[PDB]
Amino acid sequence: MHIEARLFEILTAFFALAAVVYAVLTAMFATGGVEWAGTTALVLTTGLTLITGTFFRFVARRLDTRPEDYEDAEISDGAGELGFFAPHSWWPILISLSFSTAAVGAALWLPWLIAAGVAFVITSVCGLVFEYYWGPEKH
Amino acid sequence: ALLLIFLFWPWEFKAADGESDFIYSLTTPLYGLTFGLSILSIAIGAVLYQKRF
Amino acid sequence: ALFMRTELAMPGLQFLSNEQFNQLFTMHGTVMLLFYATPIVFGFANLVLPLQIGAPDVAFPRLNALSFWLFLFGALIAIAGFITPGGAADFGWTAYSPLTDAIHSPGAGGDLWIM
Amino acid sequence: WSDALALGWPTGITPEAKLNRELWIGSVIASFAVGAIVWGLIFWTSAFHRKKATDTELPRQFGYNMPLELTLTVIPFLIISVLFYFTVVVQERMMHKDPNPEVVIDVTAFQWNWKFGYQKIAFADGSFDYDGADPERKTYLNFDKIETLGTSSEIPVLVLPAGKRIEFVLNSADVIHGFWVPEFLFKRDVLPEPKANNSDNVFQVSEIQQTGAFVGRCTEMCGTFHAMMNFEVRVVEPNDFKAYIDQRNAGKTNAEALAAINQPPLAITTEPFESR
Amino acid sequence: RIKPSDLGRVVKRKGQESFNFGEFFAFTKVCSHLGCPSSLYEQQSYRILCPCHQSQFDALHFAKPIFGPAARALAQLPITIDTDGYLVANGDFVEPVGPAFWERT
Amino acid sequence: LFGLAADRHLGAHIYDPANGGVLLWQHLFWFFGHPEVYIIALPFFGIVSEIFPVFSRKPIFGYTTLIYATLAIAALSVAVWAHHMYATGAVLLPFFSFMTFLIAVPTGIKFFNWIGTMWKGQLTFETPMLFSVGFLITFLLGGLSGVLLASPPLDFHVTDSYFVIAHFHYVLFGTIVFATYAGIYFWFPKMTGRLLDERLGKLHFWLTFIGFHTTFLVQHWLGDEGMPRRYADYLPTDGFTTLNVISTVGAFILGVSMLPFVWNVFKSWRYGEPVTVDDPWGYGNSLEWATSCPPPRHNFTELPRIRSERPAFELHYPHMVERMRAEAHVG
Amino acid sequence: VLGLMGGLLQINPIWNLGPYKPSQVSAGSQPDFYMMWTEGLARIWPPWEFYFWHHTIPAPVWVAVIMGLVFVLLPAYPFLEKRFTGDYAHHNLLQRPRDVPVRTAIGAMAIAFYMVLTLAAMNDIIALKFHISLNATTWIGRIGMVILPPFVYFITYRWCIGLQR
Amino acid sequence: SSALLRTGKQLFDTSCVSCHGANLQGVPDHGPSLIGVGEAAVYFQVSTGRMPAMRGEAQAPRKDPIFDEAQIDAIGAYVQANGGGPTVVRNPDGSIATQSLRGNDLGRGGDLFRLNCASCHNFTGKGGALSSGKYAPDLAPANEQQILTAMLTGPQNMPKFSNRQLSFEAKKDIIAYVKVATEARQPGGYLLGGFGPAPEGMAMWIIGMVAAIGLALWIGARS
Ligand code: HEA
Ligand code: HEA
Ligand SMILES: CC(C)=CCC/C(C)=C/CC/C(C)=C\CC/C(C)=C/CC/C(C)=C/CC/C(C)=C/CC/C(C)=C/CC/C(C)=C/CC/C(C)=C/CC1=C(C)C(=O)c2ccccc2C1=O
Ligand code: HEC
Ligand code: HEC
Ligand code: FES
Ligand SMILES: [Cu+2]
Ligand SMILES: [Cu+2]
Repeated sequence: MHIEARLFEILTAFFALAAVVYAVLTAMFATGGVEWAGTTALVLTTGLTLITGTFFRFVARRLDTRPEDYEDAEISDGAGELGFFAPHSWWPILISLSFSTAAVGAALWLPWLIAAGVAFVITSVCGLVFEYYWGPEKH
Repeated sequence: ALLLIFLFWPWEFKAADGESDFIYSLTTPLYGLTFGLSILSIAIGAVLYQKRF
Repeated sequence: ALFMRTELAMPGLQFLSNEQFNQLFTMHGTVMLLFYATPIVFGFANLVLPLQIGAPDVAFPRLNALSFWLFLFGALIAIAGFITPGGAADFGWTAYSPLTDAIHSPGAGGDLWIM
Repeated sequence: WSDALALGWPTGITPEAKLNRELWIGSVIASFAVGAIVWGLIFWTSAFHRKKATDTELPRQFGYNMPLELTLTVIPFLIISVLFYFTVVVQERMMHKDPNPEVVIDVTAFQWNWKFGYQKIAFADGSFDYDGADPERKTYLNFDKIETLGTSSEIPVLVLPAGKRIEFVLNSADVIHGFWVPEFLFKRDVLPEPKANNSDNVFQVSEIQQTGAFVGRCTEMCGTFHAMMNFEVRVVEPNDFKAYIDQRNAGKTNAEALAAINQPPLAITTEPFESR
Repeated sequence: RIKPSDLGRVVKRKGQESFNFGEFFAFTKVCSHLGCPSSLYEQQSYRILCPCHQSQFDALHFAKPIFGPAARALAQLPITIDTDGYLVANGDFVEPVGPAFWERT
Repeated sequence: LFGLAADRHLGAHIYDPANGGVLLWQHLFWFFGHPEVYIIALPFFGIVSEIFPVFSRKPIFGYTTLIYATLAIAALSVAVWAHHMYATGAVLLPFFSFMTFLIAVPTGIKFFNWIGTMWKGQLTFETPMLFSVGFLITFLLGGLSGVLLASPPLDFHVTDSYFVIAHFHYVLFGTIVFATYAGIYFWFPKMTGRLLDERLGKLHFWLTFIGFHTTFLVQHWLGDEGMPRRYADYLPTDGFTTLNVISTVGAFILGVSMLPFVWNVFKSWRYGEPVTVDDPWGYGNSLEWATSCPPPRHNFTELPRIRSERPAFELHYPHMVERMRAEAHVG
Repeated sequence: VLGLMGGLLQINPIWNLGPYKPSQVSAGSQPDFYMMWTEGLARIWPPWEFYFWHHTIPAPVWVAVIMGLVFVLLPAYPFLEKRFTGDYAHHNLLQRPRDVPVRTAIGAMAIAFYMVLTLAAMNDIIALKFHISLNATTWIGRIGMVILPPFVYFITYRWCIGLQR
Repeated sequence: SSALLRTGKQLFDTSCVSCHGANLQGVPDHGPSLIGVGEAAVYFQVSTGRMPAMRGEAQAPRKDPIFDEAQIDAIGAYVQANGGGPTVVRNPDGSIATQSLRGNDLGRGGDLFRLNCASCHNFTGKGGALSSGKYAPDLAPANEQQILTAMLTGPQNMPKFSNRQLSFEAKKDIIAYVKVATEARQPGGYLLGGFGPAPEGMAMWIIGMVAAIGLALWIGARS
């Protein structure tokens, strides 16, 4: 993919420019020196876009043309078998209930509720991860 | 371990605020922890034997 | 918002209080900005993005339902401060710096708000 | 004619207020012109091109007009550059802070009322010099000798001369409050510890032309009784101010010190709140 | 002991107008629903709370119940002082104390 | 928020005014909070830009220009966060003032592209087009008031007053409410197979428009003269007691304006003229109007050949590609 | 399991309490969880008494008859169901709960009623730990006792038919 | 330097006059008079943090204190100079006292606690719920002088125990019982919060029954 990488490179360039400009303009002309709270956010949003753009760049350099990236193409090119898309599942609502229990146990300071919520989150996430890998029962 | 704990552990009531015992407060938890865990291990071994042999 | 307006007409405190008015504008701002707009964005997205790009489904189909249920239960948690005898959160929508401390604003509605 | 184009801005009682009002009027007229142009465009294209008339094949499939887009992306840059320059000029002017003031007030805002200080009086006339600082502070707050303190039953009235440099030093005891006098066309936040937070809590007023009484509000979120922190500002003549000060130096309340110079003792723009 | 400030919000049930000695009232402590001690006394709402099932009686209105399955008022005891300055009882309850039964309260 | 909860439940000395705790919270919160308003603003720009060509019978004016304007707004939205903290006297004013003045431009090019797409077409005003035009008007007024608000010496007076409330209510309402109603009236058939009523839609639109413009217009004047936000009471000796009455009348009109919409949705979901075709709004685009009106599970039974950004239009009108490619650059 | 949880968790610490005396009381006065429904029913039942000639019928009589009615309706259910459905045949194969929607809905309604009665017994603990008014919890129980069972019935019926589909 | 309550009436004027008045007169909207009260009331109300209070409702909760560095003494002396309320106990150094008020007798202290105090709080000093909002807090984090001044001044909706109906030995013994009951072990395992059978039933249903049903699912087949 060539255009996504270019988008992220544009964003990273602008963010780095803005971060450096803000840092050096608040080093002077400011009440107490460098501002130290917007500077950090700016360098690390630069780092975010940089990470994403670099990953996309490597994947693009390690890839041959794709029917999506390619113009000139027809629908007989993508004829094949896509991945695995999960049909019906009921684990998400249980995960959300467990996380909400832990959150309300953290709002009102109740340690037992926090412990129960964490245990339920571990259980529900385990159920979600193993859903399509449990084998038949051994009897 | 249950037998040894029951025989040789300080069990008498010692509570006060001068000599914080903390050894007496662990006397019943140890009884339970040894007894229940021993019999649970026996049960699990039996279930495994039935399931695999 | 209608409660707020009907109090703001006719100078004098006719039927509300100061605490109740503060809670009203706080919860109005919070609900209208975070429990109606940000999720309606993803509502329209889930409706018509895969159709527009010509795809059969979204990338991760169970993360979708997880997101919806998280939204719903977080909203219900934050709103359920009105059944507390002290009321909901009473600072602004923006929760300025020392007013949301433990000394000022000591109720149990701010905790539910945050979580 | 200008009371309408000001959209209800009160006329100033300070030179910088009048500069601010001039800038406001100019910018309002500019934005109104832009809005009128664009609304005319919309009403036109919806009133005449609406004619999906008796006959139709399909109108035309045109989508790119490069020179027009370049023109309409280059003009707004200039239109904003002009006003950016003007606003920089005016906001630089309104925050001058000349070194030597003539009256220095210490404004303290605590939970739902005010307290004013009278830190120093030094006329450029050589007519009146006074110092009210106090080591009563046995630590960022300022304590003084002549302190008009407001309570829930009396609106604190601040008295100032007319035609002198005034300086306000803003400090808060608990939380953030707001210091707004709608006639100064200016406001500033009253922070708890303004120096540890890198905010300058000092602003000056060049002169106050008109005399009278003016109301002030809080413009922050203080808590329950935020809407009940009003105060008043009485601007009197320099000699009347000197009489007020020297009669206050002899132990006397604000009400009697105000009555002794033939002025109403209580605030005339604001009344205490029954619904508190 | 009722604060002298209020002493004007008392209602004084029809048969017991003189059962109090100044600011002392001396109600019973056995809840009139099932007999738990109604000992939770809130000093500035003047409410007595039974902790077993949460009834509420109004100490300023002859201990009239104002919440819950409780339906009958608490019994009041007449008090006075003797020739030496000690608190004594000035008689007996006008009615049975405690839960109700088939015969009467 | 985790820092705040730690400070509330453990006494964590994170936001004390003794440290830089008062401005730290404001910096963090507003660095979050301005991207939030742009997050809830952009997709509705998309919605209206997607509704306009269907009812104008024209292509979208300046495709790549709109894409670049979107990217520019996105990039600029994170470096203006401190124009909400003018009155604290603790920020570098020229930087943020200039950069908000800068972010004012791409929205202008977007607006001009919309007006150009409506220019010299064949307009028909069904409910989505009507709501989109309302969006245009309201957002223009709100953005004008905002760019007026962006200068520091004026924000020195109108900040924390009802002028700000009127401003962000104009932008918020005009964007979310109007574009959302447009999207609902537009994509109701594609998700249901029925058609919403149109007389009820027009009644709904006019009620909403009148009530809104009568509840929020006088608040500019109401806040220019001193009346700050977040007051529960005021005195009769003060002015502004008639403007509050006008505003509350408008608020009640806005409140009553919601009955036609919910009645229309409640009736038209079960009854209501069915749709037995693709593309009930003829001259559609975007590949969603090329599948059955209630789409099947997995959304597609066949795809068309894709050559431009209007594939459904070229599918339903094959005698038009020569004219779409020939005269696509006159302007 | 019983040995483990009898060694590691504490139950009924009678020494923290005192000997029984008719003059003193505490705040948590609940019974074990199998009588909590009886206590909750006594808490949320309104004060309806009858006074006629020389006599008195107090409120807990209501608790008595409701308790007895429950204990009489439990053992007599199979005969009620066979009278109502009219099916008298021998059966040795069980039913899945999704194939009998009406009985499943009845059972879910009864379980919801029992849960409401049990939660109405820990009013003090709930109102103290979770910051809610006490009168609020009393009225919540008093109204839930009427509106929760039918809601649960409706949802359970629709859910069973959804599973069948 | 006891002739110095100029501090005192320096903090009151900037933190209290909006709700009690400039002369400690009880603004008829929010606050009480504060004239008959003494140093003990101010100490208990400020040291626990319930003072200077925001909006104010059914119960002002406990918060973090604002004042120390001997300014609780300043406000206390300033308020005592305008009335004759009770005063805080002091040790031979002038500071506020402690472990000498531990009623060497815990039997009498516990009987007095169960008769007078346990009705609202608990058997062992946990919380208890009152009517319409208000509750009775937990007795764990309060120190000795706070317990004494609490039962001496009678804070909001809590009865007032004078020194004539509850002598000083009685108070010391109650303090000792409270401080011992909040700091003793549980010699039977993990106590489930201090309350009765509700946490016990919950722990049964959510530990023992899930263990039993999980082992039943593991052992027996499903069909
Ligand atoms: C959903 C949206 C939303 C949007 C889109 C905006 C858009 C803008 N906002 Fe607004 N704003 C808010 C929501 C929004 N805002 C909220 C919620 C608050 C405060 C909330 C809080 O404090 O509690 C707020 C507050 C706020 C403030 C500070 C108020 C304060 O003092 O407290 C400022 C100015 O600094 C501001 C500025 C702008 C600017 C410059 C734009 C610009 O994006 C708009 C530019 C738009 C135009 C329409 C221009 C039209 C273009 C043409 C026609 C070309 C015209 C050219 C010239 C005139 C040059 N906003
Ligand atoms: C996306 C957002 C959004 C929307 C839609 C609105 C909608 C409205 N807002 Fe709000 N508003 C904000 C965001 C929004 N607001 C924000 C951010 C603030 C300031 C935040 C703060 O200060 O902290 C604010 C503050 C604010 C104030 C001032 C508060 C203060 O004093 O400072 C006012 C009133 O003057 C107001 C009014 C309205 C009105 C009249 C509407 C009308 O649009 C709404 C009309 C709506 C209806 C009436 C619903 C119809 C209801 C019925 C039919 C009742 C039926 C009931 C049942 C079935 C349950 N808003
Ligand atoms: C199913 C049956 C009840 C139908 C009977 C048919 C009916 C028509 C006969 C008439 C009955 C009358 C008319 C109404 C009945 C209502 C009530 C008054 C009956 C009294 C006794 C009654 C018969 C007992 C039945 C109650 C019922 C069967 C309980 C079973 C619950 C289910 C099946 C457990 C499954 C697994 C379980 C959920 C593991 C998770 C743990 C959860 C949290 C359990 C919930 C929970 C429970 C259940 C507590 O009891 C409890 C007590 C104290 C503190 C906390 C809890 C608690 O959290
Ligand atoms: C109006 C907000 C408010 C502020 C600010 C405030 N108080 Fe209070 N105060 C109250 C209220 C309301 C009560 C009634 C007690 C209650 O109901 O909890 C009270 C009660 C008291 C009491 C106990 C009265 C009694 O009869 O026992 C004292 C002592 C006291 N305040 C002192 C102070 C001190 C010291 C300060 C810190 C300078 C302060 N107040 C600030 C509202 C306030
Ligand atoms: C139900 C009536 C009631 C009685 C009886 C009662 N309390 Fe209180 N107690 C309360 C209430 C209500 C408060 C909260 C007062 C406040 O927050 O201002 C309280 C507060 C306290 C506090 C402060 C707790 C803290 O953490 O700050 C202590 C200590 C205390 N009481 C001790 C006692 C003692 C000892 C007794 C027995 C002599 C007793 N109480 C009897 C209701 C009561
Ligand atoms: S025993 Fe007092 S309420 Fe039932
Ligand atoms: Cu204020
Ligand atoms: Cu601001």
